[PDB]
Amino acid sequence: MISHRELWAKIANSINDINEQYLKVYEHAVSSYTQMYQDFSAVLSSLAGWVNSLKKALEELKEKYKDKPLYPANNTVSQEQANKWLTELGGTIGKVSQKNGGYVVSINMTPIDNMLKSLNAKYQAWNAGFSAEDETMKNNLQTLVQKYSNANSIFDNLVKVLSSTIS
Amino acid sequence: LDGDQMISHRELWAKIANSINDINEQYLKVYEHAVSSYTQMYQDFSAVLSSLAGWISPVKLQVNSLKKALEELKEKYKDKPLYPANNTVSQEQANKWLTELGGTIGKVSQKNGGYVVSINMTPIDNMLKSLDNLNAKYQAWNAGFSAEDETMKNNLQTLVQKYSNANSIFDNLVKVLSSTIS
Repeated sequence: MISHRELWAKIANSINDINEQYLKVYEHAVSSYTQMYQDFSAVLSSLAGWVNSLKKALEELKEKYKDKPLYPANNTVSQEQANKWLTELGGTIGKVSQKNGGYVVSINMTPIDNMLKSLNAKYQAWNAGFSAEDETMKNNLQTLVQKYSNANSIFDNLVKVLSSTIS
Repeated sequence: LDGDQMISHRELWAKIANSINDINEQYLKVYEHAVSSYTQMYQDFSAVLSSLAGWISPVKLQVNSLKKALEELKEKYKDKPLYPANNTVSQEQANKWLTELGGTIGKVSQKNGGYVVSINMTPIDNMLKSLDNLNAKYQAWNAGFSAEDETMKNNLQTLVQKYSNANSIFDNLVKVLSSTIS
């Protein structure tokens, strides 16, 4: 026989682990990215009443969150570890990059770098490509949010089904 | 009580096994159906969306083959509920599921004295209305016609989601029982 108490302790450890490794991770990714965009969203509001003052804030924000990783946070990680997550997030969301010897998942700056690389037929085309890279972020943010709101629901339901398993 | 009791590995599987059956029977056999139904109902509405593209010409349309086609879907899904697949259930339970589905998807309707979550047809009813209350008046009708169609495509994808999650839950349950032997 087993114990009946070692069991509850068993589920308790898993709950705490599922949260620290999975739940809390997603939250960071969302918060970080959500933060970055919540700032770029400013460069979009400022450039309204406005290629230097813009191209500046672009390289300035590109500096802020340039050292703000989605994973980890305060703590560093592995190579084959920053990849499985890179894929879990969506790949197009972050780009793994070595750090002080370790390896972390850094927010992909493909959009920003591309907008700066370009900083009627010259505007109607630029405001089309630049704004096309804006939605890419607006999207990557939503997908990440939905895929986070999923882990939450999944988690909650499994926890209930597990604690309800006894008794 | 007094205070911990003890089970045994085989007894352990029995527990996990029941949870899985209960969950499956009680949960995802419930979702798998609701999706199968709504998905079917929509595909049938998507079969008309193509036909409609043939009743538009200059721009006049055959509002007869239309509505008399919409009312043909209603009749087909008037006795097809999202839950329960068979028999009826308490009004308190039928409502509990109305929420789990999204609320805007189905409508709990009394049947035989009991209850059952019947797929909401109010959008189809919104089309039949506007379809009988008759490039400026057409832009409007179609505008509100493609709006209701967007209210169905949404209800599905969002229902298809909660289902995918129901699967994961089950999938995770299985891993536990499997990762318990060994």
